[PDB]
Amino acid sequence: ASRLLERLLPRHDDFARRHIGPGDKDQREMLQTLGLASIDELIEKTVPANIRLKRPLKMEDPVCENEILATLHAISSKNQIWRSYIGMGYYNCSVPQTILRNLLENSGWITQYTPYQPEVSQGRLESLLNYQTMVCDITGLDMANASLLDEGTAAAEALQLCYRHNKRRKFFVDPRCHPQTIAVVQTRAKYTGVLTELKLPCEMDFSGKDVSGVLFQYPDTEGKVEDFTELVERAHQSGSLACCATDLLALCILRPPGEFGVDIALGSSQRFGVPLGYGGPHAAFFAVRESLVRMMPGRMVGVTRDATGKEVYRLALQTREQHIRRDKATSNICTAQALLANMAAMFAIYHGSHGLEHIARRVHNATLILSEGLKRAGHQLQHDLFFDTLKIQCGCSVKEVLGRAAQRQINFRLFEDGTLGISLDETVNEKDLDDLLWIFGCESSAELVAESMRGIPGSVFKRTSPFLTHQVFNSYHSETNIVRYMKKLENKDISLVHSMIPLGSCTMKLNSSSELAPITWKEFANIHPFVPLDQAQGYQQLFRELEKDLCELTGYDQVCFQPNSGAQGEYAGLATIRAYLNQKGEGHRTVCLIPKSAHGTNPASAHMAGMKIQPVEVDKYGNIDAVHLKAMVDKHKENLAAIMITYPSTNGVFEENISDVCDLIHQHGGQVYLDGANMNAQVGICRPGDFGSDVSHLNLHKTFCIPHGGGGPGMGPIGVKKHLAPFLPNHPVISLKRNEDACPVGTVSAAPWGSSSILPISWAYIKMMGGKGLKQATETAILNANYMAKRLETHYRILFRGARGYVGHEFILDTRPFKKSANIEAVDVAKRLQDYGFHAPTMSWPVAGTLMVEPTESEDKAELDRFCDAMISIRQEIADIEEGRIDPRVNPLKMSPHSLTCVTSSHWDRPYSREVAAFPLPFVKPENKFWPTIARIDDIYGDQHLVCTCPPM
Amino acid sequence: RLLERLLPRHDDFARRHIGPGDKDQREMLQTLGLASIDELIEKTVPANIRLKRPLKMEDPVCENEILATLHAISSKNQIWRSYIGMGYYNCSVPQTILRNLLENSGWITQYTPYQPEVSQGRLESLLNYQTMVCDITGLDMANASLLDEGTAAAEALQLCYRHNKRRKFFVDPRCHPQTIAVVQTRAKYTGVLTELKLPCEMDFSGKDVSGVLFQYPDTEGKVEDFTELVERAHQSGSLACCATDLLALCILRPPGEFGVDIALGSSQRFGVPLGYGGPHAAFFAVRESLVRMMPGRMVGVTRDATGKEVYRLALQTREQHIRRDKATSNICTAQALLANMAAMFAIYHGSHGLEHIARRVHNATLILSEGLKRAGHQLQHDLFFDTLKIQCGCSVKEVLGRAAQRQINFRLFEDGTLGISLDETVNEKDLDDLLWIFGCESSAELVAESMGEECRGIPGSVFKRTSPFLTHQVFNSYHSETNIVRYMKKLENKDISLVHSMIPLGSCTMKLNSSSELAPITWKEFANIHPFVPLDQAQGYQQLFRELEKDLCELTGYDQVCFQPNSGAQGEYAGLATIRAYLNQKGEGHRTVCLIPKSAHGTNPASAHMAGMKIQPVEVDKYGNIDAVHLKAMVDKHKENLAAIMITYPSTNGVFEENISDVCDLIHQHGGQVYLDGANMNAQVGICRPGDFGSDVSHLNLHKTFCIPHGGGGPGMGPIGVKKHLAPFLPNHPVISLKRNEDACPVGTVSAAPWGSSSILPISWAYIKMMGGKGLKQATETAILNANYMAKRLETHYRILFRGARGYVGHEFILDTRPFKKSANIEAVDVAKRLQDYGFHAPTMSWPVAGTLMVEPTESEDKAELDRFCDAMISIRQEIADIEEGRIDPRVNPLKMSPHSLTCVTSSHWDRPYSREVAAFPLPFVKPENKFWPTIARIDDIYGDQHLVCTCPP
Ligand SMILES: *Cc1c(COP(=O)(O)O)cnc(C)c1O
Ligand SMILES: *Cc1c(COP(=O)(O)O)cnc(C)c1O
Repeated sequence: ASRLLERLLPRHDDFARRHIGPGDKDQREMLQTLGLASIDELIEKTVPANIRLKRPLKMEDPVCENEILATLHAISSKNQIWRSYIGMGYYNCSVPQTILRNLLENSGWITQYTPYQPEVSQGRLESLLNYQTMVCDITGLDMANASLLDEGTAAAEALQLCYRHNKRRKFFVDPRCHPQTIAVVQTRAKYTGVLTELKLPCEMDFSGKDVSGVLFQYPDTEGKVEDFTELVERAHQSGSLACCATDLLALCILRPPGEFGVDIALGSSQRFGVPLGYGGPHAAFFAVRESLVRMMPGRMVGVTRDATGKEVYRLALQTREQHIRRDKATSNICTAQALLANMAAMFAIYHGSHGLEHIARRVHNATLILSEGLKRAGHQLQHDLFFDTLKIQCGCSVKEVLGRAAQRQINFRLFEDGTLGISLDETVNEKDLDDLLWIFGCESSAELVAESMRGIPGSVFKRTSPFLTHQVFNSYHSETNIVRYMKKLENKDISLVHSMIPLGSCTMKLNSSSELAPITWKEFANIHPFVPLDQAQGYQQLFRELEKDLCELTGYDQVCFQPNSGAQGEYAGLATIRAYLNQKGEGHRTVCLIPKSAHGTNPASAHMAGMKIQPVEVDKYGNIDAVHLKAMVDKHKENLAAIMITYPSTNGVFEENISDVCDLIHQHGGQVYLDGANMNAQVGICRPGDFGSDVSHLNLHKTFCIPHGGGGPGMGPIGVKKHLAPFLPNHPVISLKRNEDACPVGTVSAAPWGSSSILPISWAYIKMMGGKGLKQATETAILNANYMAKRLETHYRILFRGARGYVGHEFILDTRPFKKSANIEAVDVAKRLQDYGFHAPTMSWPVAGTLMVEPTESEDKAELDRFCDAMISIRQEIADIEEGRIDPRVNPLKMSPHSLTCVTSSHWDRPYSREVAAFPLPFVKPENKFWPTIARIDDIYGDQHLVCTCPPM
Repeated sequence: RLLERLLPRHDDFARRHIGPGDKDQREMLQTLGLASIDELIEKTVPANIRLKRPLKMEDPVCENEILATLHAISSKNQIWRSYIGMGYYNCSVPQTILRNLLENSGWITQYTPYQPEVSQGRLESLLNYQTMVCDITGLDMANASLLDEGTAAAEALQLCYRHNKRRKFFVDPRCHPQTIAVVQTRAKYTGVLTELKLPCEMDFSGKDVSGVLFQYPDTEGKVEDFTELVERAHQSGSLACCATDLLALCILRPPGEFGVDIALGSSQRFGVPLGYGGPHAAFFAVRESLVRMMPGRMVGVTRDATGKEVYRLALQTREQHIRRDKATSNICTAQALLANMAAMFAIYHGSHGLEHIARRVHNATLILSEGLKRAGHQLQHDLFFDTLKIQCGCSVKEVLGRAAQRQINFRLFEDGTLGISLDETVNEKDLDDLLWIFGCESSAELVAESMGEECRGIPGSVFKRTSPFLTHQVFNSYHSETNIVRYMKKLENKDISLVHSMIPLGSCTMKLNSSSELAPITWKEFANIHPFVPLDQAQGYQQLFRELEKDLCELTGYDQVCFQPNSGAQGEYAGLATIRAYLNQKGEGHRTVCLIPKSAHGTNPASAHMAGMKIQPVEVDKYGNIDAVHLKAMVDKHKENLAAIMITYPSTNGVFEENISDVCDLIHQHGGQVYLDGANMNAQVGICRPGDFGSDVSHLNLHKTFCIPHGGGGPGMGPIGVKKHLAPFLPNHPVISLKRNEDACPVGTVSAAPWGSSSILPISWAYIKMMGGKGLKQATETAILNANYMAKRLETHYRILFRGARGYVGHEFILDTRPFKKSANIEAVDVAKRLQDYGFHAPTMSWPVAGTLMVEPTESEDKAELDRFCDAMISIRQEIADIEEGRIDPRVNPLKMSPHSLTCVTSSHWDRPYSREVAAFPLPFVKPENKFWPTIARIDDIYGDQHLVCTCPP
C-alpha cells in the first residue's frame, strides 16, 4: 500500500533502531530460547486480552532523528527572552560554562541514579556532601539534606517538621513570604489538618503555647532586610519553632539565620549557577538544628568507614525515608534534585567564599546605585535596607514607566497596590543600569549616580562570620582544576556509559543525546517562570503537544504538569480525589486501600494527603489477595475514598482481572489511583484509563527518558479522567484554570508547570518513536525481561509469574534460600556483582532478601547474556560454599567488592586468586574494568557516629 | 572611575586560564630568589627587543558576556540550503558522536599518540579509520588523515615524483577547481610540469609522465569508466591517482577494482559539519608496494612486552621528525579528531546504514533528474551519483530568482549551466522546493509514480558495486546508541589527557582549552555554512576574520594575516613560497638558498624542500645558540643566492638568543628574507613581537599558543603574518577571491578552502577577547615563571642543558638524561615510560637533543601540579641512583619494566625485586581514586615494522 516515493525514498532514519538495543537477530534468538514463534505470541501469553487496546495508538507520524531539533526549534523560537528583574524566588545568574559542559552535558554524571551502591558511587556522594557543607556554612545551621524539590515544598516540609516535633495544630505565616511559597504551605496544611494564619510579626501571639511554628522570609518578598531576633525569641519562649525562607547569595554578605536563633532555614539554590528553566529544575536547600535531625526529610549523606577502616561516604539515617518507614516516614519524597544540587556545589567550589562575596557585593551595589538614581528622579522607595530588591512607588504614572520598560524588553514585578518590584542579579551590568535609569526618567547615567554616592556593609546586619573554609572550596578555582575534580568524581561512579544498571522499578533506559540537547537552549533555559505569557508561547505549545500525546498513551482526558516528582504526583492525585469527594458532599470519605506490595511512596503520599490507610494483603502468588480485598472494601465501604494499585504489579506481574478490582472500588463510592511507574510494560499495548483507573502519575524520569541524574531531577505529571479535571492544581501567580467549574485542590509546586525546561526530553522521545516505535519499545522491554528469567530459572527461583508463566518488564530472583544453605545474603550477591562489572539490581523490595531485575528495551542480547552469565557464575560460587569446597567466612562473595587497593597489594591471604577476585569471567577485562573505589561499606557505623559535612582535609 | 569602584568587572577570564594565583606566584618567586615578575622578565627577555609601548587591544570581555558578544557576530551569517557540491556536502552529524566525542574534553585535549601505552584508545579509532578507507576505496593501506582534499591530491603528485622521478604530471580538468589550484601550486615550487588534459588527449607513450589525477565521480557529477585510462598509464610506467567520495563508493565499484594506485578525497560527509571549509579529515590510500612513500601518520598492529596484540604509529622514519628534508611530507599536526569522527560515523551506521544513505541520496537525485527533464531542462550526464549538470530550458535568471526565494544555493558554472549536488539531508519537501524552482508543475510523489521500480542509475549499470565492505566486527557491533556511547567511553578511558594531569610537552603548549572558547564551534551559524556560499551569506565570518586578524597583527607586529594555511607546517610552506614569489617578481628568482639551524623543528627543512629551496644547515654552538662563526660563513658562502633564514624565537631549547636583531640584519644585508617559526610565541605574547626585531613572516600555531584543542593529533590552524612588502604575494583561491588590490600577485593556493578550517577560529578569537592586553601578558609571564620554577627545583637532580645569558630559561627547558646511559644503562625512553606509573604523560622526547627530555608546563597549571611533576622526577632520580649504586638489579627494576599495566600489577605471578606498591603507587599523590592505568606493557617498536599490519586484525 505504500506510495512509490516512499519505496524509492524511505525515512532517513528510525530512532527506535537506536533506542531499542536488540535487533532482528537478537530478537529471533531470544524468542527461540523462550520456545515462541513471535513477539505477538509472547504478548498474547503475558498481557491479558480483555484490557488490551482495541485499536493502535493514534499518534503523529514519527519524526526522524535528523529532523527532531529543527522541529523543536520551530516551537522554542516562539518564546521571547527578555531581561526579567521580577525576582519572586528566581534570579538570573551566570552559569559557568565549564560546569554546564562537563557535568550537565556529561552522560557520566547524569545517567546513574540514587547512590544505592556506595562502593561504585563515591563521586556523587562526595559532591552532595559538598552541597550539604555549603548550605550549613552559609545558613549557619547544623545539618542539611541532599536537596528538596523547590522552595515552596521545602517551606511545607518545615511546617510538617514542626507538627511532627510538637504536635500543635496552629502555624503562623508572614504574608511577606513569596506568594507561591504561601500557596504551597497552605495546601500542605489544609490536607494535614493544621491551621495556618497569615500574620505580620506584630500580630503574632505565641502565648497560648498552641503554635507549632512560624515561617518568615529574610530578605522578604518586598526586598526588606529585617531583624527577627525578638520574633524568634518570642516563639521559643512559648515552645514554638522558627523557620526562615532565605537566599544563599544574600547570605554571603548578610548575617545568616543561624546567628539569630532560627531552627530551620530553607530556600532555593537556583541562583548558585543553575538556569531559570521556566520554573526548574532547581535544588532547594533545607537545614536544621542538630536536635531536629531525626525528623529531617529526604536524603542526607554521611561519613562512615569501609571494611578496611578507610573514611568513606554513604546515605545516612535511611530509616527516616519512605522506603523503610512508609506512612511513618518523614516525607513521601523519593526522587529529589540531586544533579542540580551538585551543580550548585560546583558553583560554590569554583567561586569560593571570596568569589561569592564579590558577586554578592556587586549585585547589592548595583541595586544601591539604582535606588539613588530613582530617588533623585522623584520616585519613592518603600524600604531603605535591602539586598537586591526594591519596592518602588512611581512619582509619575506607572503606565508610562512600563511603556518604557517594554520598549527595552525588561520585566518588573507588578504589585497589586500599583507599586513595582525590581530585583537585580549577577547578570546586571552598567548598560542594564543605564537602561533602568532611563526607564525611570532619571537624566543621570550609572557612572554619574555613583559619583554622588552604605546599605548592608554599613549596617548592623553585615555578615561577620566565615564560610566555605574547608579545602574543597579553596582548591579548584582554575578551569583546569575544576575540570579535573569533576572528572575524578565522575570516574568513581558506575553509570550507563559502562554497563546495564538493571534496577527494578527504575527503568534505566537510554537518555539520548538528541533528547538531551534542548534543555540547555537559551529559549528554554533562560525564561523567568512568571513572565507575561505572550513571552512563553513556545512553552505553551510544548505543553499542549506533550499533554495530548500523554493523554493518548494513558487513556486520560487531561494532564497537569505541576507535580515535580512521582511522589508529588501521588500526593497531588490523592488530594484531587479528596477535593472531588468534598465538592460532591462525600467529604467524610478518607480511607485509602493500599496493597502491601506498593512502593513506599504510596502510603507516605496518602498520609501526606490526610487519608487513613488500610493495607491490603498480597497472596502467595504475588497478587492482591482477593479474599482480603473484598473484606476490606466491605469494612470501609461507607468511608472509602480510594485504592492505590500498580499495573503491572511491583513484582513485574500482570494481575489477571484488574477491571474487576476497579469495578469493586467504584461500586462502593471510591476512586482508583493507579501508580504509573510501571508504564514501560504498557505503552502501546494497554492503557490504565481504559480499565477503570481515574488518575495516574507518570515518571518521565523512568518511562520517558528524563535522566536519572544521580537522584533527580524528575517529573511526575498526573493524568485524570474529566470528572477530576476541575479539581487539578492551580497557581497564584500564573493561572491554570481552563473551565467554568474550576475548584482547585490548591498548589503543590512552587512553579506552575514544575520543572518546565526538562519536558522537551519526553516530548522528543515520544515524537521520534511514534506509535509503532513506542509499542516496539514496550514489547522489547517485556521480551528482554522474560529472556533473562528463562535463562536464570534453573539456577534461581523466579519468585512470581503471571497466569501463563510469563513476567512483565521485570522479575524477582529469590536469593533467600541461600541464607540457610550457605550463609549468603542478598547484599553479598549485590556487592559481588560489582566485581563482574555490574551495579546491582533493586534490593529487598518488594520482597526482603531478594533481587528485582529490570533490563529495559535499550540493552541488547549480548549485554543481557553478560549479566545472566555473571549470575550463573555467582550461583556456582554459592554452590562451592554449599558443598564445602571453599571457606564459608572468607570467599569471594563475603569479601566483595574487591577494590584496586585489595587486588594490587603485596599481601594476599585469600583462598581464591586475584583473578577470581577481580576478573571472574573472560568478558571482565583490564580494558573495560571498572573498579569499586572502596571496600564493603559499613552501614551501622555511620548512623552511630553521625557526620554530615566534609571532614577535615 | 568611581563606577568601577562600586561596580567592578563581573569576572576576569585570566584568573581561570592561568593556574597559579597570588600565593603560588609569591612562593615560586621566593624559590627563585626574586622580588617580582618584572625582575624575572628583565633577567630573561633581552631589553632591546621588548615592546616599546604596551599592546593596544580592546578592553577585555568578561567570560559571562563572551558568547553573547560572539552571537552578535555569528548571527550575521545566513544558513541557506546549499546544493553547491564541489567537495563539501551537508550530512546529518549524529548528535551522540557530537556530544560524547567532539564536545568531550577526554577526547579533544590530548595530542599525537607519542606515548602508545597511555594512548591505545585513539590509536584503535584511527586504525578503524584506516580500515574503513581501505575497504571503501579497495586499496591496501591508508594513513591516519591528511589536511583536506586538494592537499591530499598534491601529496599524490609528490608521491608519484618520489616513485619514478618524472617531471610531467597529467590533471583531468574535471577535478574540482580548488583541487586543481592546490596541485598546480605544489607542482610549481617542486619543479614538476602539470598539464590539464582530458583522458583522450593524454599520451603516456613518451614514458615521461609521473602519473595522472582524475576524479570519480567528477566535478560535473559524471560516473566514468577509467579502466582503459589506468591501463594506458601503467603500460608506460605511470601511476594512476583517483580523487573520490566515500559515500558514492558505498554503491559504486571503487578505484581499487579498476587498478588505481592511489585513492584520496575528503571524509567530511561521513558525519562532520561543513564548517565553512573545515576542519575535515582527508583520506589517502595506496597499493602495498607504495607504502614506504606514504605521507603522514599511520597506525600499525604490533606486540607489547608480554606478546599481547596492541597499536602504535608505524613506519615512523617516513616522517618529518626523523627524516627532516628527506621525509615523505612536511605534515605534522593533521586532522586526527575528525578522522575519528568519520570512523565513528561508519561504525554507527555499518555498511547496511551507509548503503541506505547512499541509495537514498542517489534516488533523490534520480527523481530530481526525471522531473527536470519532463519540464524541458537538459542534463549533460545520464550516469551520476548525487550531482547534476543542468542546461536550463528557461531563463537562468528566473530559476535563480525562485531559488533565492527558498534560500537555496546552486553551483553556477562559467558556461551558464547549473550544478546541483544532493546530500543526506535531502527529503521530499526539499525535492518539491527544487521542482518548483525549475518550473516543473509536478511533485516528487508524482515523478516517482511515472518512474516505477525499474532499476536505473548506478544499480542498473555496469558500475554497481558488488564487493563487500566493513565486514570486521567493529563495524557490526555498535549500532544502538547505548553501545556507541559505551564504545566511545571505553576508548576515551584508555587515553591520558588534560582531564587527568599536566602533559608538559615541550614545543606543544598544552594549555587550557576553555569551555567558553569551545562552545561556538558547534553553533549552526558557524558549523553549517558551505565554504563557497555567496559572501552576503557569511558576513559574520567576515567580521570574525577582520577582528582576529587585527588582534594577531598587534600581537606579532605584522601588517596582514592570511588564514588559509591549515597547520603550522602549511604556514611554513606558504610563508616560504610567498618569499620566493616576492623574490621572483623583483628579479631575484635565482635566490633559493634557505639557512636552517640544526636545532629547527623537522617541519622547517621539510617545508623548505616542499617550497623548492636549497637547504643549508647552520650549526649550533656548545651553549645551544646558533653558532655565530658558522652562520657568518654560510651567509658569506651563499650571499648571491640567499633566499631566506628560518629562525625560532625563543629557541627550540627554550633559550632566548641574546642578539636576534643582529641575525635578522645580517640576512637582510645579503638580500634574504627572515622567516620566524612562531610555535614558541607563548614566551613572547605581550612582552616582545617578532615583527619589531626584523622578522618578515611567521606562522602561528593557534592549536598551541591560542587554545585550539590538540585533538589527539589535529585539527590545527597555522595562519601567517607578513610585513606589507610580502602582502601582495599571499595565497589566493580560485572560487572565493582573497585579493585586496589590483597589485595582487598571489603565490598560488595552499589549502582547499579560502580561510582553511574557518569554524575553529572562534576559539582563538575568544581567548584573545577575554584575556585582553593585560591578561595575554600575564599568561606569557606565568608560562615563563612556571618553567623557571621547575628548572630551579630540578637543577640539583638533573642537568638543565641550556640556559640564557643570565641563567634563565623561557617557557620550556631540557633535562639532560644522557649521563644515565653510562652510569646505569638507563635510556630517556625508560624515564618516559616510568613517568606513566607516576600518572604523567612524558614530556617531549629526544628533540631537539637526542636522549633528553624537554618540559613545557604552560601558564594553565598551578604550583601544586608543577610540584607533583618535579617530585615524580626527583623520585625517579633516586631510582636511578639505586641502579648506579648497586642497590637493585640493573636489568629488572621499575625503570626497565615500566610501564606497569593493570594486568601486570594484579596477577597471581609477581617475582620482581621490588613491590607492587613501588610499581603502581610510587608516591603518596598516586592513589587508587585517581590512578590512571597504562593499558599495555611497553611497546615493541621493531616488531610492528617487520610485520606490517595497518588495518583491524580479525
Ligand atoms: C520511582 C517510583 C515511584 C515514585 O517516583 P519518584 O519520582 O521517585 O518520587 C512510585 N512508585 C513506583 C513503583 C516507583 O518505581
Ligand atoms: C608544532 C610545531 C610546528 C609545526 O606546526 P604543525 O601545526 O604541527 O604543522 C613547527 N615548529 C615548531 C617549533 C612546533 O612546535
